[PDB]
Amino acid sequence: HMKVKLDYEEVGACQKEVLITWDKKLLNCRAKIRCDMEDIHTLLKEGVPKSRRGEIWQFLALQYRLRHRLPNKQQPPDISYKELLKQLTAQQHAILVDLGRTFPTHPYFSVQLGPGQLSLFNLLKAYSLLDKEVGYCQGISFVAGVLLLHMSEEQAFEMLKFLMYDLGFRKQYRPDMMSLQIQMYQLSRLLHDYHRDLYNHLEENEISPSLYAAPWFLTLFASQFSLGFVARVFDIIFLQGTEVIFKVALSLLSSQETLIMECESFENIVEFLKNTLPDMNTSEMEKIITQVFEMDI
Repeated sequence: HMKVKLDYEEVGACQKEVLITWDKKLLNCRAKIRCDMEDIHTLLKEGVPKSRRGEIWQFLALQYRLRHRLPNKQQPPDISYKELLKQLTAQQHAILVDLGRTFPTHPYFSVQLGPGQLSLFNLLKAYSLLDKEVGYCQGISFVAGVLLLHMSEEQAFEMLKFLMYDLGFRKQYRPDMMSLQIQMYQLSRLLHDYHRDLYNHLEENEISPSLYAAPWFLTLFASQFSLGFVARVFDIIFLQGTEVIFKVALSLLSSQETLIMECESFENIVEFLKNTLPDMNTSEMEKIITQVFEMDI
């Protein structure tokens, strides 16, 4: 279906040249070894075509998969996607009742219990079984959604596993919320060490990251921002890792940070960062994306 699938905004904004280069790389043999980082990094920087963005991500994954390897202990049990779906999931209710809410205005996922909602269910179902500890959490679907949107159901389950396990994302989604509390603090400390004034203004009005970033993290910005935007953030998620999140959050806060300031009450501030800050216009996104690219820590 791809066509209707990849039907969305853009941000990527590829120029033919870039489209060719990528085309070359992705075919210059596929099971090689660490093609030079700076190129894929720069390529990723100059632009990723939505038509191939599907392959690219998987590709990137491959590389990271050679340049790293998981310790067989934290490795995800060995079970076929197919044979993973042959069991019953404890999280039915919860999964179903969320199928409609994930990317609802999107063609693919619009139709009531249609093909889209269907696949998005299997993914969420299956993963619920495999990673039994995490099971199903409100959001992991946006992840699984965005993935489903750029590749076969089966392929998507593959990346999902990678993302969650390899690139270690399944962390935050664990039940004790212990890792989430720490990612939060880290974003807090991060603001402080770079955007003091902005940090102080938020610390004064007792605005803890948890009030405005949990969503960002848990849905990787999908639950609030443009898919096309979320699609870029994903390009670097497949490259750099469990942190592009911070870079984005950081970058984004200080992108329009010229504006919280004005607001004095949480009600005014909060309702701006959560309901206004995300309604950007390409021009402001084109930059924040790139700033995250060359944003260094």
